[PDB]
Amino acid sequence: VHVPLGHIVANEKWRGSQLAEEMQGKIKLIFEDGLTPDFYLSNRCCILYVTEADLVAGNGYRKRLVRVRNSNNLKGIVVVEKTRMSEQYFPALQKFTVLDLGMVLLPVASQMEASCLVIQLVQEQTKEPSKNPLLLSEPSLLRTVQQIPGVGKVKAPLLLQKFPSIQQLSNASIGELEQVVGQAVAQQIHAFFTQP
Amino acid sequence: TCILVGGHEITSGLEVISSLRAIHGLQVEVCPLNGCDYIVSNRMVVERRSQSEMLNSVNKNKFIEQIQHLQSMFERICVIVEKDRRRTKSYDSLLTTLIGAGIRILFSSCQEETADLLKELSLVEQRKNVGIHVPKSEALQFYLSIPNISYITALNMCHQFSSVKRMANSSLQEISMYAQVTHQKAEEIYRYIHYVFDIQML
DNA sequence: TCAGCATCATC
DNA sequence: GATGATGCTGA
Ligand SMILES: [Ca+2]
Ligand SMILES: [Ca+2]
Ligand SMILES: [Ca+2]
Ligand SMILES: [Ca+2]
Repeated sequence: VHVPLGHIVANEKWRGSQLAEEMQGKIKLIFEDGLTPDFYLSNRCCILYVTEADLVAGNGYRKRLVRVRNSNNLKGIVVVEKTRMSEQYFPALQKFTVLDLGMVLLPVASQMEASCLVIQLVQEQTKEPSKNPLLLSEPSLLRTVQQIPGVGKVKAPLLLQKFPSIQQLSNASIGELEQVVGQAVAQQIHAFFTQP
Repeated sequence: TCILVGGHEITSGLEVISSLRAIHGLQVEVCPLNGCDYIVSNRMVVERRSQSEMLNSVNKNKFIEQIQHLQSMFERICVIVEKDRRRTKSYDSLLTTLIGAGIRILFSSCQEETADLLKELSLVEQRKNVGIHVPKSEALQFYLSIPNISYITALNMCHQFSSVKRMANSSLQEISMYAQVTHQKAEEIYRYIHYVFDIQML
């Protein structure tokens, strides 16, 4: 389906719905018949809207989720009406949708809530993925060296001055360790690195 | 399967933990996880969050920072949004942000439900061959200090490396295999253990 | 030999 | 998450 930027393609059955009317006062809706999903947010990303009556009716809604899931060129987002009436049927739907099919699931209480949430999704979809806030080792090396038995804040920097990487420190003989620490601590360090 | 539980969840999710223990064939280990609520596989963390805390936008920043810290350690993240014992723009924005970064979201009505979701996640992780398959403590503390390594990856290191020296001289591919981590993660660990320390850089 | 150093238990 | 009280380290 062709979805121009800043537009939502909606299934014709949504015409005159509160959902469509609330969206149409914020973003351009294009209506199209013969569509499996309820809305397309982009060419490849679509919405499958599961009503309170679908959820209470049984598992018939699953057939469509499977049909979209098995589409190579499409990513389905499931938006479900989770209300006082439907909520007992929600847990089995979430298991199937998210844990079985691996599809995104979003509950809403109402078409009014869905409208805000769908706009948020278009807004997310439209920005540069780099504006998604989710999309020097020396102080750490000191702390790592401090985990070696016998080695505190004073011996750690002395050890790293002479054996400058973990690998090199790991390979040091007792004789070489004895250039930096005493025999007891040289023995602790070496045992720490080499014991099974 | 095995799930690791952050010690701090004994305060906030006592019933999650007892519900987990009530599931036959689940090994439940509570551990000092440092922030992580649940570890459900070698590669996946779960953040349990109250819905009323997700709804308030003064928490939005702290929540984002906790997810950033989780991304530095784990390849996969799930958020479970749990109802406490009106829906906002901040909340919607959080949900979509999570979706854009591929963070999985689940919705729970109670602590008993959360446990059942955690169990289900570990079962699915298992079938993806990333199940936790491991049970000295000095060596664990050492591995745990490697930056951006998870508690499970550190435990894998303890259990699969016959000595600490053997681990420090491991190739990139050995770290990846024995620590059970992505190529990217094994590279970061390899670079750390090879990093040439220079004092004047402090 | 004796401060220096690491360590951890107790604020 | 900090002292600092306690006993090992070390040439
Ligand atoms: Ca037509
Ligand atoms: Ca130490
Ligand atoms: Ca010496
Ligand atoms: Ca939490």
